[PDB]
Amino acid sequence: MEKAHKDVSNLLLQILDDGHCTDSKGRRVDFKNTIIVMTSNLTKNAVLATAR
Amino acid sequence: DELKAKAEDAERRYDLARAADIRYYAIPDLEKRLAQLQAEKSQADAERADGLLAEVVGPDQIMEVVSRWTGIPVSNLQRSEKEKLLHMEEYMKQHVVGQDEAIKAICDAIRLSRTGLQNRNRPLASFLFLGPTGCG
Amino acid sequence: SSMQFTDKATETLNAAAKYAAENSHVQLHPSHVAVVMLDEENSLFRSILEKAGGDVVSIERGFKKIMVRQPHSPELAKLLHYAHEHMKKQRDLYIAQDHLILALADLPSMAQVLKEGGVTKKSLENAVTHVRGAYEALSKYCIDLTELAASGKLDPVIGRDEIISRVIRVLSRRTKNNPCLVGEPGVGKTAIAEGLANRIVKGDIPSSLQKKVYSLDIGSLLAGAGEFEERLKAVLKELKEAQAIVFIDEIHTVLGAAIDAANLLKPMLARGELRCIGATTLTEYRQYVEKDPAFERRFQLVMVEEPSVTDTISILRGLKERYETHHGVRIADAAIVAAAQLAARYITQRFMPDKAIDLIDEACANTRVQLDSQPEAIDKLERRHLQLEVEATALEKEKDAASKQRLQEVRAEMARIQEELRPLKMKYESEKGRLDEIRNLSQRLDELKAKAEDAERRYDLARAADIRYYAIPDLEKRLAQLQAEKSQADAERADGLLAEVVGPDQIMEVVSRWTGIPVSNLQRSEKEKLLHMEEYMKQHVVGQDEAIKAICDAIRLSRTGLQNRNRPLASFLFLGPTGCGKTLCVKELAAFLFNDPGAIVRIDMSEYMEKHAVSRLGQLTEAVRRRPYTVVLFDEMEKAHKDVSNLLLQILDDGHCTDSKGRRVDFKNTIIVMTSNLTKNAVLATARRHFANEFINRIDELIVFNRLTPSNIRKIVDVRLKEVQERLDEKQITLDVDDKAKDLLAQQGFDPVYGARPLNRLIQHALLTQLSRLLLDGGVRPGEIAKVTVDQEGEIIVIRNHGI
Amino acid sequence: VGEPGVGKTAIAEGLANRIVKGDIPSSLQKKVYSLDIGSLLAGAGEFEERLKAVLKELKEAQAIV
Amino acid sequence: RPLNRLIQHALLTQLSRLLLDGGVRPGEIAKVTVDQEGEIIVIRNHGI
Ligand SMILES: Nc1ncnc2c1ncn2[C@@H]1O[C@H](COP(=O)(O)OP(=O)(O)O)[C@@H](O)[C@H]1O
Ligand SMILES: Nc1ncnc2c1ncn2[C@@H]1O[C@H](COP(=O)(O)OP(=O)(O)O)[C@@H](O)[C@H]1O
Ligand SMILES: Nc1ncnc2c1ncn2[C@@H]1O[C@H](COP(=O)(O)OP(=O)(O)O)[C@@H](O)[C@H]1O
Ligand SMILES: Nc1ncnc2c1ncn2[C@@H]1O[C@H](COP(=O)(O)OP(=O)(O)O)[C@@H](O)[C@H]1O
Repeated sequence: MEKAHKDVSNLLLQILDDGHCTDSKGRRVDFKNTIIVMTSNLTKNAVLATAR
Repeated sequence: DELKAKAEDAERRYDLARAADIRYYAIPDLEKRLAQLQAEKSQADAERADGLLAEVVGPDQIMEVVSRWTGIPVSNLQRSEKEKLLHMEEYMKQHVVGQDEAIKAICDAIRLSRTGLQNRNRPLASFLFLGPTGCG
Repeated sequence: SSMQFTDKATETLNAAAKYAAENSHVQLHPSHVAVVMLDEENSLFRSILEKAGGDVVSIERGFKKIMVRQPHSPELAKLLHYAHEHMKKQRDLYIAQDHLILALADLPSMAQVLKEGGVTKKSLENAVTHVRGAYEALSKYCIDLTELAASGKLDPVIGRDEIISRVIRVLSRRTKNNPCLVGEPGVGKTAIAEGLANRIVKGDIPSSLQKKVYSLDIGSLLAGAGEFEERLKAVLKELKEAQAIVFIDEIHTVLGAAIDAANLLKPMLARGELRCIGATTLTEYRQYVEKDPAFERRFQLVMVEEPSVTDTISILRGLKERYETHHGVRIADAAIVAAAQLAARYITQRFMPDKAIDLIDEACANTRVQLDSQPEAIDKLERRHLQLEVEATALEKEKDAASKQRLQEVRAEMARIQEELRPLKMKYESEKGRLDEIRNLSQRLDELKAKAEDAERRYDLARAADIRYYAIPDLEKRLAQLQAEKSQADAERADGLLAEVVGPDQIMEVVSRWTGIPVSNLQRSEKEKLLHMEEYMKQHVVGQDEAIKAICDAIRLSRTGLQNRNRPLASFLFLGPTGCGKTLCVKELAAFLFNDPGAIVRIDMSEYMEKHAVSRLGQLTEAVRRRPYTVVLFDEMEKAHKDVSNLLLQILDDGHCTDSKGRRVDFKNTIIVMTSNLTKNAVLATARRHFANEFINRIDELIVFNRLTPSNIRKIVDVRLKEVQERLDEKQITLDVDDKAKDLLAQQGFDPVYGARPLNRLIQHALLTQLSRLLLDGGVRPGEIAKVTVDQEGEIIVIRNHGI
Repeated sequence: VGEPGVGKTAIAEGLANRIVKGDIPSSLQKKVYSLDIGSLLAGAGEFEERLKAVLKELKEAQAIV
Repeated sequence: RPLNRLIQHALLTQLSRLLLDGGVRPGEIAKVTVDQEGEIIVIRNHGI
């Protein structure tokens, strides 16, 4: 989750706030039971400061 | 079940005297007899030390069909919810050995959003795996 | 049975009697029908006879000699009887001009002239086969608006006096005599032409205009096949010889295109032999009218502006009686004003008055179900009595020692419910036939008012004299008596007072359902919100005492009337370091003034920094049109170029932005907030140098944030821990924190070099972490007051009382 | 509005149970009818004559479909 | 430039507060004088 622009970054922000995304067909899938995990690569104090 | 289906037609066919005989006499009499036979049958299960079982449809019967279609045994589904989150940090350390400070932080965000300490508008947990790869 | 004749076939016998009246005649002979058909433009009686041969001149001269020998004719009665008997014989095709040929061939008096002229009887069979395969076409393919307007079957038009009067001036001109109601799908376009037809019968139109109004149906002309040319040319021919104005709904779909249909309307509108009234959308108006220079020469731009909140109230007063008849309810006067004010401040689906009528239709329909299907206040007592009555009867038939004791407890609770259910059940049975009678007595009076007005307008003072003077005055006493006895009986039940009269509380229920805003937030007026605004912001945002007062000083000056209507609500420019209260202050603004935290759009400058994305500020223009009361947040304003600030200059100066589709979005009631991370005197002068000298002067308040003081840290932990206890009130768990634990977390999380972000993370990784640990093993049980104090080694720990 | 599988046929079937019972307002009684498209195409303009007769019977009787 | 902001942050600020609670009724004459402290204040003409 680092090889993309800013289109998919702003779409995933509303999931962590409202809890559901706006579907193109017209649905509101509630993400209250779906965990969100990511994988990237950006002692341990200087590593997390790069991804910020 | 026959009197239950016939009682629905009484409220539609405009029958006040007919509905007063089913919704006030047929239902109570048919429910007391069914509940009486269930209590007398359960008393004979302990007087023989091997009574007729395999009749109470519950967690032991619903989980058996799912276990055959998927593959996960029934013993992995009959566990309590309040007991799985306590031993969750100890089960992940069996195969993954080396990240003693990372596995403990995983259960900190899951056990907090399931006890009312987190807003319901947010998902379960939000993680961000960083650092070099190959750790797990 | 009954026969059905078209308007063209009906006027055929009338036109034949007019020609015979000048030649001194007392009866109408069927031979006069063939004479009228031979004097029309592109008639069908001549082309059909040409295929079979014969001599039409010998037949035409033979029919003219029969009418001279004449002294309802007895021979005409046989023609009307044959049209009714042979109306169920052949196959398809109704009645028209070609079907009347076979009716004249069956008459013995007309068959002798045909046989002696040329075309015999056998030639008429093969002649009508090859040709096979308001007037005539104005009845099935068109709908006359003046007919439904004079018959009392049209909704009143109130509030369009400034638009209808302008269309009359356009039709009276020599050139550009084709009005086009250019507007939007929601401001009203078809109802505008409805009021013009009302002034035609009354006589309010000038003498220069005497035409009619015909609604051209687009879907009716496309019924079937190829064969579209025979249906379109028939409508234009009937409108030329009759001189009438046709109305075309959505002209962008029929004029400008699959099957070519706009080519038949260009020569008619150019020679002045046709007058059309357009009503399309401005979006498609610039692609079908302004594109062709020949269309602009005949069409005139007529703008349709959406009415304000003052005219919308008068619009609902006209359609108030229409809903009081169908719904059978009483609409109060206070619900009309509140409907026009709540239709543009919370929900927005169309425009005025379209977005205001649905609130009255939905509110009046909710009372229909809540009264005939037993109200909730009455059904609640019946459901509780049904569960106790079925249980008491089961214990009476069972003789047991434990059944007699349980029956006494059920009977004690059954007598209390039955004491209050009988006065409500017996009253509901009497009000069932009385409330349904009001709707039955109102729908009949509505139809009598329509038939009474139709007779007075069609010169018939013999039928309407028994309706307005007898059928109506004798029925208003019974309808008013049932409405007075019903309102008095509702007060005796002490419940369901707002279940039959649509009032202010009834309109707020529909708005609260179509969004999610609680009812308690709807009753709060706009005047009381500006008074208790400073006390609400201090409860969530502390430390910035000089910034909260500056926000209210820029909003109160725009609502009273001390500033011109050329700027939005309040333009802000937040500065200071990060983590000082730039994002939380924006979220708290919409939760009090807008009553919608989710209505805050976020347009980041990470993707709109390029010059190609400047025109999409458009995506931002279209987004704010759907939701008027929105919060536009400008994050990372320091990274924006000069093209962004130049586009927002016309918004704060003219009050609106130039839309790409020619629309106009109102930017008067829209807040303008920004976010930037640029002692306090040199910080403010830095932001004024990067931007232009004019953009910084237009901004009202220039709030400059500062770092958090150590004295305000103690207040942060007092209001942050309160939200944790509020989320645990559902489990009956009281969270109490002593003064010792409130001072340890305040001296460790103090980090002014970054903001208040590491502040709450230290509490969650210590206080909130160990609190959820005891909620799974058996430490803290739902129903015990928890205690959090400081231990002996200095660590936030939760005091437990139960083991594992 | 819904995907073919969420339950749309039972909505019209459950509404007919409340019509005969009396849960609907007596001032405006409706009747539920099922317009099957398979029986209308059993002949052959046959479809234009069979469908027009069904819609006429619903306007003079005040009922849904 | 500071003159346009001084008349709004002193004379127009206290004037808008009286128009929201009941200080200046529509139909009276507003009087703005200088008090003994030294600040442009808006004197109301209505009881609290
Ligand atoms: N404790 C372990 N024992 C054995 N294999 C492991 C262990 N931890 C990680 N691995 C292996 O290392 C690999 C890491 O793959 P990874 O880089 O995560 O793939 P991706 O980049 O597609 O997510 C896995 O395929 C896994 O098999
Ligand atoms: N003066 C008025 N009084 C009552 N209703 C009006 C008035 N003006 C417009 N309307 C309503 O606005 C609606 C406009 O409908 P129409 O022009 O067909 O499409 P659109 O809703 O897209 O404009 C009409 O249904 C009418 O009831
Ligand atoms: N006045 C305040 N008192 C206590 N906490 C605050 C205050 N203002 C902001 N916060 C905290 O700051 C967080 C939001 O920070 P944010 O405004 O996004 O920082 P930035 O302005 O750097 O973007 C919130 O979680 C809130 O708890
Ligand atoms: N009494 C009922 N209770 C619950 N679900 C029902 C009931 N009656 C019908 N359904 C559901 O409605 C669905 C109807 O399916 P079907 O008629 O095939 O297509 P559609 O879902 O489009 O109507 C069924 O899948 C069934 O599960």
